[PDB]
Amino acid sequence: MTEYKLVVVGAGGIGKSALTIQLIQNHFVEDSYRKQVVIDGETCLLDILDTAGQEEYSAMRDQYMRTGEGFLCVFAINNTKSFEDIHHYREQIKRVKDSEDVPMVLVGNKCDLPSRTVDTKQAQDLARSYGIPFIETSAKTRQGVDDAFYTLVREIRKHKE
Ligand SMILES: Nc1nc2c(ncn2[C@@H]2O[C@H](COP(=O)(O)OP(=O)(O)O)[C@@H](O)[C@H]2O)c(=O)[nH]1
Repeated sequence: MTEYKLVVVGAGGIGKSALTIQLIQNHFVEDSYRKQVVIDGETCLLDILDTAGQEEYSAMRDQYMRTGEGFLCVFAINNTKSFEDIHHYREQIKRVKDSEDVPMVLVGNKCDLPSRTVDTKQAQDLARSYGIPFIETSAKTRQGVDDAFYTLVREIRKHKE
């Protein structure tokens, strides 16, 4: 069965770990988290890299990102800076994968909160500009979490063929 190495990138404190845990362990409270799932009727293995890789010095951080086959570009809907930083994380991913068409999904996390400084339309527009999907998620309530990772797998599959 096919394995998909997935990388979750974005500003600190936005729920990248919480999203991964919600997907793997189904609750909200070393190198990788692995989980077998059925996507589009096909059994596959998700290999989600631990985000501690984002703490590495630059050369080793590039190596960690070069390893991913698809990327969740995550921001939090109550964190303007994290949304601004999407641009900078997408440019880093393109540089390290040496490609302008990397499988990616834009994820707006913490949609359970009332404090929303980044509007849905802002994010939808950005994802349209990039030509990638946009998913709203809450790692707390689990809204959209499966949808986010499954959509990324579907994007990888289309990229292959
Ligand atoms: N309300 C809410 N809090 C969240 C959500 N996801 C993460 N958090 C909280 O945001 C903080 C940062 O989460 P964390 O997973 O460490 O972020 P990371 O630094 O991007 O890995 C923690 O206090 C989480 O409980 C979410 O969807 N909703």
